[PDB]
Amino acid sequence: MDFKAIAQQTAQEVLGYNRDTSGWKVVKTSKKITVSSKASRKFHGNLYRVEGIIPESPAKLSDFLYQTGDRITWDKSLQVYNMVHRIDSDTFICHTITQSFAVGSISPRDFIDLVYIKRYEGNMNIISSKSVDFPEYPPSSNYIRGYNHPCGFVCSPMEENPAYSKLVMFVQTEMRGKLSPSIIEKTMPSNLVNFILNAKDGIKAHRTPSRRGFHHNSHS
Repeated sequence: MDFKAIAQQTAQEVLGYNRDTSGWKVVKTSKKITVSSKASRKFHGNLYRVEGIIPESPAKLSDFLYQTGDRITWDKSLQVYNMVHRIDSDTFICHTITQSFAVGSISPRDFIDLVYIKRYEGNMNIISSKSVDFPEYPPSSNYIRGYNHPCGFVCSPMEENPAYSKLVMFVQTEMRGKLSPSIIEKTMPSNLVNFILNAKDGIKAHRTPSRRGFHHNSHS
């Protein structure tokens, strides 16, 4: 193992932050979501963890953000997914073109996150993700391989398990491009809620007959 080694650890590392709730500060809350800024550690900044309960089963949650089959199709900040080098059946690497731009101070990014999908028995169905510097894909200046250090995306069965699920995501992005403190204050908090919005909308895109607005071919 190799990709698994770091990711398999990174799963419980990012999840390790789901169970490490302190030393941070909510930067962004609405009425069901909670972005809390702590520390990136793998970057001279801070990490952002968003937390929202989506009234659905963690199954449909892990059904929408799964990989390349609708994730980027019905989303708002997603563009293109390319399955670069999958290590096993639960350890992938994503070439994800993202639209994570704060209106104008940011250009679209290329996310090469090595991603490990883990199901903690009725506890969490997380996809971990590490912006991994693997040779199967080099980015460009038009698309900046976003350095999303060992982050992830955990979906936790709540007390109402199939009825309500705990969507919690962490990211300690490097923003190695030309952004300023206040841009990043916009880029991370607003993107995490938006990853939950994709969840709110993608979940009902899956659940509700809201496929009448079929945006892009889900499976091409």
